[PDB]
Amino acid sequence: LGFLGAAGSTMGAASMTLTVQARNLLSTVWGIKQLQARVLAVERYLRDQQLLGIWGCSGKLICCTNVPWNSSWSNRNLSEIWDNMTWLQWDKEISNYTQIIYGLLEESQNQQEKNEQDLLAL
Amino acid sequence: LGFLGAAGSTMGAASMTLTVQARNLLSTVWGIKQLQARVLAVERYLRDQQLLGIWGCSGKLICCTNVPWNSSWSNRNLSEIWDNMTWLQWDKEISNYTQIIYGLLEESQNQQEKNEQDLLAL
Amino acid sequence: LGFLGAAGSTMGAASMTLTVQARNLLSTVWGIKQLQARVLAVERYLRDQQLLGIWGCSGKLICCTNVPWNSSWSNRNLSEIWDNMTWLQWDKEISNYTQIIYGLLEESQNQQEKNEQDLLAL
Amino acid sequence: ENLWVTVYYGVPVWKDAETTLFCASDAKAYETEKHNVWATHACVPTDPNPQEIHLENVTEEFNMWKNNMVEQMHTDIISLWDQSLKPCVKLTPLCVTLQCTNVTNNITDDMRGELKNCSFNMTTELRDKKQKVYSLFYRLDVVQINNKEYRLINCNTSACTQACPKVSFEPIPIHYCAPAGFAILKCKDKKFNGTGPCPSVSTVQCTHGIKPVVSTQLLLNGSLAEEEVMIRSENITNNAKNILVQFNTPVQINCTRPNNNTRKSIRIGPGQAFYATGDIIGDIRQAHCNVSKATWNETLGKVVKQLRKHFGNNTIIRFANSSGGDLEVTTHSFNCGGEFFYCNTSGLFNSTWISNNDSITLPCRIKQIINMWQRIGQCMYAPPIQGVIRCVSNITGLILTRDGGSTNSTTETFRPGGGDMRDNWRSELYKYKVVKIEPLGVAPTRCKRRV
Amino acid sequence: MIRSENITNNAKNILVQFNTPVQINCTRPNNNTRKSIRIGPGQAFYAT
Amino acid sequence: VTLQCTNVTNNITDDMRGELKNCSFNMTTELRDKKQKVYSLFYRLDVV
Ligand SMILES: *[C@@H]1O[C@H](CO)[C@@H](O[C@@H]2O[C@H](CO)[C@@H](O[C@@H]3O[C@H](CO[C@H]4O[C@H](CO)[C@@H](O)[C@H](O)[C@@H]4O)[C@@H](O)[C@H](O[C@H]4O[C@H](CO)[C@@H](O)[C@H](O)[C@@H]4O)[C@@H]3O)[C@H](O)[C@H]2NC(C)=O)[C@H](O)[C@H]1NC(C)=O
Ligand SMILES: *[C@@H]1O[C@H](CO)[C@@H](O[C@@H]2O[C@H](CO)[C@@H](O[C@@H]3O[C@H](CO[C@H]4O[C@H](CO)[C@@H](O)[C@H](O)[C@@H]4O)[C@@H](O)[C@H](O[C@H]4O[C@H](CO)[C@@H](O)[C@H](O)[C@@H]4O)[C@@H]3O)[C@H](O)[C@H]2NC(C)=O)[C@H](O)[C@H]1NC(C)=O
Ligand SMILES: *[C@@H]1O[C@H](CO)[C@@H](O[C@@H]2O[C@H](CO)[C@@H](O[C@@H]3O[C@H](CO)[C@@H](O)[C@H](O)[C@@H]3O)[C@H](O)[C@H]2NC(C)=O)[C@H](O)[C@H]1NC(C)=O
Ligand SMILES: *[C@@H]1O[C@H](CO)[C@@H](O[C@@H]2O[C@H](CO)[C@@H](O[C@@H]3O[C@H](CO)[C@@H](O)[C@H](O)[C@@H]3O)[C@H](O)[C@H]2NC(C)=O)[C@H](O)[C@H]1NC(C)=O
Ligand SMILES: *[C@@H]1O[C@H](CO)[C@@H](O[C@@H]2O[C@H](CO)[C@@H](O[C@@H]3O[C@H](CO)[C@@H](O)[C@H](O)[C@@H]3O)[C@H](O)[C@H]2NC(C)=O)[C@H](O)[C@H]1NC(C)=O
Ligand SMILES: *[C@@H]1O[C@H](CO)[C@@H](O[C@@H]2O[C@H](CO)[C@@H](O[C@@H]3O[C@H](CO)[C@@H](O)[C@H](O)[C@@H]3O)[C@H](O)[C@H]2NC(C)=O)[C@H](O)[C@H]1NC(C)=O
Ligand SMILES: *[C@@H]1O[C@H](CO)[C@@H](O[C@@H]2O[C@H](CO)[C@@H](O[C@@H]3O[C@H](CO)[C@@H](O)[C@H](O)[C@@H]3O)[C@H](O)[C@H]2NC(C)=O)[C@H](O)[C@H]1NC(C)=O
Ligand SMILES: *[C@@H]1O[C@H](CO)[C@@H](O[C@@H]2O[C@H](CO)[C@@H](O)[C@H](O)[C@H]2NC(C)=O)[C@H](O)[C@H]1NC(C)=O
Ligand SMILES: *[C@@H]1O[C@H](CO)[C@@H](O[C@@H]2O[C@H](CO)[C@@H](O)[C@H](O)[C@H]2NC(C)=O)[C@H](O)[C@H]1NC(C)=O
Ligand SMILES: *[C@@H]1O[C@H](CO)[C@@H](O[C@@H]2O[C@H](CO)[C@@H](O)[C@H](O)[C@H]2NC(C)=O)[C@H](O)[C@H]1NC(C)=O
Ligand SMILES: *[C@@H]1O[C@H](CO)[C@@H](O[C@@H]2O[C@H](CO)[C@@H](O)[C@H](O)[C@H]2NC(C)=O)[C@H](O)[C@H]1NC(C)=O
Ligand SMILES: *[C@@H]1O[C@H](CO)[C@@H](O[C@@H]2O[C@H](CO)[C@@H](O)[C@H](O)[C@H]2NC(C)=O)[C@H](O)[C@H]1NC(C)=O
Ligand SMILES: *[C@@H]1O[C@H](CO)[C@@H](O)[C@H](O)[C@H]1NC(C)=O
Ligand SMILES: *[C@@H]1O[C@H](CO)[C@@H](O)[C@H](O)[C@H]1NC(C)=O
Ligand SMILES: *[C@@H]1O[C@H](CO)[C@@H](O)[C@H](O)[C@H]1NC(C)=O
Ligand SMILES: *[C@@H]1O[C@H](CO)[C@@H](O)[C@H](O)[C@H]1NC(C)=O
Ligand SMILES: *[C@@H]1O[C@H](CO)[C@@H](O)[C@H](O)[C@H]1NC(C)=O
Ligand SMILES: *[C@@H]1O[C@H](CO)[C@@H](O)[C@H](O)[C@H]1NC(C)=O
Ligand SMILES: *[C@@H]1O[C@H](CO)[C@@H](O)[C@H](O)[C@H]1NC(C)=O
Ligand SMILES: *[C@@H]1O[C@H](CO)[C@@H](O)[C@H](O)[C@H]1NC(C)=O
Ligand SMILES: *[C@@H]1O[C@H](CO)[C@@H](O)[C@H](O)[C@H]1NC(C)=O
Ligand SMILES: *[C@@H]1O[C@H](CO)[C@@H](O)[C@H](O)[C@H]1NC(C)=O
Ligand SMILES: *[C@@H]1O[C@H](CO)[C@@H](O)[C@H](O)[C@H]1NC(C)=O
Ligand SMILES: *[C@@H]1O[C@H](CO)[C@@H](O)[C@H](O)[C@H]1NC(C)=O
Ligand SMILES: *[C@@H]1O[C@H](CO)[C@@H](O)[C@H](O)[C@H]1NC(C)=O
Repeated sequence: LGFLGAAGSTMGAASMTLTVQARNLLSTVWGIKQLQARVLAVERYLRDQQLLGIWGCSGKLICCTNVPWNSSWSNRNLSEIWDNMTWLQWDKEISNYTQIIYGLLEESQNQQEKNEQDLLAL
Repeated sequence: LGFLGAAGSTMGAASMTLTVQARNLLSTVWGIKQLQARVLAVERYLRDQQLLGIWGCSGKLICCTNVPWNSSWSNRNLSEIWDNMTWLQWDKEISNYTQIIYGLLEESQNQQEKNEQDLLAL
Repeated sequence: LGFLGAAGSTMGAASMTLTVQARNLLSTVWGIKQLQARVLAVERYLRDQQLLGIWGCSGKLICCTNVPWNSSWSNRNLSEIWDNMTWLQWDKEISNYTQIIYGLLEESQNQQEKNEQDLLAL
Repeated sequence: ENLWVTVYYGVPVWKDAETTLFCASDAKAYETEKHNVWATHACVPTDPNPQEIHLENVTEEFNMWKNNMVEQMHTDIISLWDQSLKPCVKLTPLCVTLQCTNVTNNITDDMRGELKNCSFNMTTELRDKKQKVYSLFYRLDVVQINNKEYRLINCNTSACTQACPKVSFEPIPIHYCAPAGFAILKCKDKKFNGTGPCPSVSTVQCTHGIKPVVSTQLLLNGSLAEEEVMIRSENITNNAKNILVQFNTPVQINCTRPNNNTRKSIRIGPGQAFYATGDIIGDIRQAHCNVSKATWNETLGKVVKQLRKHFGNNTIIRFANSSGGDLEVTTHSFNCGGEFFYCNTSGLFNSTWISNNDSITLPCRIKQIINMWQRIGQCMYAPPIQGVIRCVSNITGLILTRDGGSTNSTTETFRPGGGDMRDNWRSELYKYKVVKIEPLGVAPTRCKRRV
Repeated sequence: MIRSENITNNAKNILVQFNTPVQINCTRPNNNTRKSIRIGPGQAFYAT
Repeated sequence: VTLQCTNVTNNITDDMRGELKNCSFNMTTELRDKKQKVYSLFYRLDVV
């Protein structure tokens, strides 16, 4: 396995290794083109970390969260969504389910943030 | 509330939400101007993380620390500094108190760093 | 002590303070030269964090790991490698031992990653 | 029984995005010390052994007509082309009235009105002094004005320089690589008609060498097919768009310049030098090209049957040769050692096909000033080349255009097109599609975050 | 309102903007034709 | 180029008497050896 060497494989096996998919993520007319691409590439990498940073995890890259999960979003059993369906198909199924899952994570984590500070005093 | 939608409000309510203030923080003559601004903007964002990274916290954005706190710096009761005073007024009051609070955090965290490694052996 | 103020000193004392070595790490013809250097400098800083991020630590900068350690690599007692030998000499001794120590850390951490998620369910 | 939601980072998923690429040069190219066009000085060196790997259990859609890679590449070539002519001589003061006549040195009648001998008043390195020099000019480079007076066609239009004398126009194969966070998906399916599912898809960091050949029709030094020659088209039924077809077997080409030419150095100004053709040494002949009859007919006979599938089994196919296009879309344009050839093509598309050794030689003409990437506002002058040129190359593809919608006639005629540079590179980047990787991922999982 | 830096000092200008917009008419009743003159190869100059 | 220039009077209003001038000059053509002259109208403030 290498760079995206299991993208089309079952998501169960794909989740086994993730660093391989994250290694090759950061690494005079033409000078402008080279500089422009480099800045754009690094900018995207920092954006993802900022999105993950505000949550209850920094670099664990497996971020268990206690937020609820609506049943209507998936309406399917756990068994079928971890053995055969590939990741590419899953993304298309949640195309409309964007900008709303993130909101739940942020509001819950921030709400629990104060609850994780008051207890320290007593 | 939106981008800096509670900057002038009481600091007690301002501390309730912080991600909103942190969202809009990262996102051929004119080409040079655009590139220069982008590099400068991203550079500042990394500087803050580096300052926070060396402490005992990475992205929790509420970093409880065990360092002492001199009474003369504030010389005021806790009640009055959490209900009415706004954040802008607080910053002006600690204008002289800069480059010295950070030093306390770094020295204490590093000192406790070794103390948090020796115990692992035994 | 200042910027690399103890590089040649004993590694035992050098490990006492590390933030000082990490502070000065990030901070129209000439415009191209200035921009090129800045992008290159920041790019290296992010690369190190990405290498450290995938492991079981984000910014602790003392990353204890449970991976094994082959005796043949060092073949020396612990006492002599913590009192007199400087860091510069140590690096030359592990010149060939590169790209293989990192592999052990990644594979072990990822393997323990799933083991640290299954137990949560039960 | 309850399940909550977690997130996954680094999950492999791709989308569509717009982005630019950069150079990748091989070690062999780096060996050359000449800073010519497409040089390695401004192009980063490549890395050997690309990590090309296969992908399984995945289906990807591909498009070659809407691909953005060709569009940006077209702008890239012209951008670098202008930079090559900047730092050397300017040819603004060449416009001078010419009292010019013919020339006859045992010249073949087949090239009667093509060469002219005459002189003009040109400024020397100084200013007060004046001197005159003579040179030979081609027929297409001189117009008629009004007992006899001639002038260049470059004078009543924009003015341009000459090809810089310290660079070479020989094509160099370069590799295109996307920046970090973007990959390239390559389609290796044997059957690939441009648009459709591509079950056999493989990713690669960088692509193989692509030669930016200069040609309007009958592109040279292209990527050869493997088997079952295919036809590339967007709508087929609509004749407005061209048809791109590449065949399997390579058919060689011979194109020589039997005329011997000498270069004369003329001092225009201080530090400015202009090269002009001198006297001809030896006999006077005409440039031509040869193609093997057996190879050419066999290729046509092998491709004609293939095209019948789209239209019909009982379809009569005839080939035409086009007509006047101001020497822009009516010739086979190619370059050999810095010399541009615009030559005849009627000797190839002249056959008809029913439902059920010797070589072909064609005369033609050569002109110096050209308009490649037409760019009304600029042009370029072709310097003379010493000795003779004998270039050998391959033909890998053809460009065909359908006729009008007359009626339902079995007699269907295909005619060569050309003139569009975007179509030239579409035959080399039809297997590629840039992607945008999104590490973020969401999926339900039975886990709880302790407090 | 009236915009000024020191008022008392006359060296600096005074910026004043009023509320109601007052329209302006400015026409060119003379009819002019352009003539294309060839200066050089690719260079054109327009003259009245 | 030097201008041997004079006034112009085509039922011109006295309020714009000395404002328009008609004249020509020697200007280079698209070629170099050949020469030709053209005429145009210039404003008062553009001529010294
Ligand atoms: C690309 O190549 C094609 C090849 O077909 C060119 O088309 C030919 O061009 C030539 C040159 O102009 C044409 O030749 C002329 O055709 C006329 C008739 O010639 C034919 O018929 C006569 C009998 O009537 C035969 O004797 C002869 O062999 C041909 O079969 C005449 O107008 C011309 O006669 C010339 O020669 C005599 C001397 O013999 C002179 O007295 C005449 O004044 C005159 O100069 C001449 O033969 C030819 O017809 C074209 N077609 C074909 C099918 O060959 C394209 O022009 C070329 N395109 C470009 C852009 O280069
Ligand atoms: C399509 O692909 C074909 C096949 O590869 C290409 O044809 C080859 O073209 C190259 C490039 O022109 C040929 O390689 C070399 O070309 C040079 C010819 O021009 C030289 O001449 C002047 C003379 O002063 C030099 O100043 C100028 O810089 C050029 O260098 C020569 O360099 C070479 O010949 C000399 O060196 C070789 C060794 O390299 C000796 O063997 C020769 O005797 C001689 O001393 C050489 O020819 C190559 O030969 C062509 N044919 C091949 C490879 O079969 C097409 O160019 C390419 N493009 C198109 C549009 O079809
Ligand atoms: C490459 O080949 C594929 C497979 O033959 C072509 O797809 C087919 O395209 C034709 C012509 O447009 C489609 O015909 C019509 O399509 C729709 C329904 O999709 C409808 O009008 C008719 O019922 C009829 O089928 C055909 O559906 C379509 N087939 C598939 C499986 O997509 C494709 O167009 C070819 N591409 C090129 C560039 O030639
Ligand atoms: C490929 O080319 C064909 C042929 O041009 C395209 O089909 C054509 O589509 C046009 C536009 O809709 C049709 O024009 C109209 O058709 C009818 C019959 O005349 C009527 O509405 C109007 O008078 C007008 O002419 C045209 O008929 C139709 N021709 C056909 C089907 O033979 C087709 O859309 C093109 N496909 C692509 C993918 O571009
Ligand atoms: C362009 O002209 C060249 C030069 O004549 C042609 O290629 C040459 O073809 C001859 C004849 O086949 C080759 O020599 C002989 O070939 C065979 C090999 O089995 C055999 O008769 C002899 O042993 C001898 O080698 C010659 O090597 C070859 N030269 C080159 C440079 O390829 C060519 O076919 C003509 N047409 C094109 C390129 O379209
Ligand atoms: C706005 O403009 C006023 C008027 O110029 C400025 O006050 C003026 O300040 C100058 C510089 O200090 C005074 O000059 C000196 O004043 C006295 C009386 O003559 C004496 O020390 C010297 O002989 C010299 O003249 C000037 O008198 C004074 N004028 C007044 C007060 O009427 C004022 O500073 C300006 N404000 C700002 C914000 O720029
Ligand atoms: C500049 O000249 C124009 C054109 O005369 C002046 O504006 C024009 O004013 C007339 C007279 O008011 C407008 O027509 C009439 O206006 C009133 C509307 O209540 C009424 O008498 C009639 O029903 C008729 O519409 C005309 O529309 C208007 N034109 C424009 C383009 O605004 C203008 O006042 C002059 N002065 C400036 C602009 O300072
Ligand atoms: C140069 O050769 C030409 C071609 O033989 C002579 O006359 C040409 O005749 C054709 C007939 O169609 C005319 O259209 C051309 O304009 C002529 N060419 C010219 C004027 O250059 C011509 O007389 C010969 N010129 C000289 C000076 O001998
Ligand atoms: C082009 O014409 C020029 C003259 O206009 C020819 O130059 C002559 O060359 C001969 C032979 O060497 C000399 O005797 C003459 O003195 C030259 N004349 C001048 C004016 O210098 C030239 O040879 C012609 N070129 C061709 C290819 O015919
Ligand atoms: C292209 O074909 C032409 C036409 O056959 C060749 O020209 C002949 O070349 C031979 C070489 O020995 C001469 O003897 C003949 O007189 C030429 N004329 C004819 C009509 O055959 C030409 O050499 C070929 N070019 C190449 C590069 O192979
Ligand atoms: C050839 O194409 C023509 C034009 O489309 C067809 O002509 C039509 O024929 C049908 C037959 O039912 C008539 O109803 C239409 O009025 C005709 N339309 C015209 C002339 O515009 C013709 O049918 C086609 N031939 C075949 C064999 O398909
Ligand atoms: C052009 O008109 C002017 C104005 O009537 C004539 O004389 C001008 O008189 C004023 C008086 O102050 C002088 O200052 C100007 O220099 C004069 N203008 C010139 C010389 O252009 C003038 O005579 C008229 N010119 C012609 C050629 O008729
Ligand atoms: C879950 O989705 C359903 C259907 O849209 C909606 O009615 C319900 O309010 C959602 N539940 C929560 C807790 O958001
Ligand atoms: C998203 O929802 C829209 C309607 O809001 C629908 O048209 C579209 O098909 C949906 N997308 C997917 C991928 O299901
Ligand atoms: C606290 O501040 C006072 C007043 O400046 C100073 O004397 C004292 O040493 C400080 N205490 C500590 C622990 O730094
Ligand atoms: C900071 O201290 C200086 C004297 O060292 C004093 O002048 C200044 O007003 C102080 N700033 C604030 C904001 O109190
Ligand atoms: C340790 O190194 C030795 C010597 O190279 C090698 O034989 C052995 O397999 C290594 N052990 C492990 C666990 O990798
Ligand atoms: C690394 O190993 C090579 C042989 O593989 C040897 O030549 C070289 O000296 C070694 N380097 C060090 C620093 O020991
Ligand atoms: C043919 O013309 C050429 C032109 O260069 C000349 O050198 C040669 O001597 C001529 N041949 C004859 C036989 O006149
Ligand atoms: C210019 O060239 C002509 C011939 O075209 C010649 O007669 C004349 O002497 C040359 N010199 C000048 C100054 O025109
Ligand atoms: C062209 O002329 C030059 C003159 O030096 C000669 O060396 C060369 O062989 C000639 N070329 C041909 C193809 O006859
Ligand atoms: C090409 O070959 C076919 C048979 O395959 C024959 O009918 C045809 O006449 C040939 N064409 C030429 C131009 O020789
Ligand atoms: C043509 O194709 C052949 C295929 O073997 C290749 O070897 C050759 O380099 C290509 N070019 C020429 C000029 O033959
Ligand atoms: C100016 O002259 C042109 C000449 O074509 C004429 O069409 C136009 O109406 C004239 N303009 C005025 C305002 O009289
Ligand atoms: C230049 O213009 C003048 C008038 O200003 C005219 O008499 C003359 O003939 C023109 N030509 C030259 C060469 O001066």
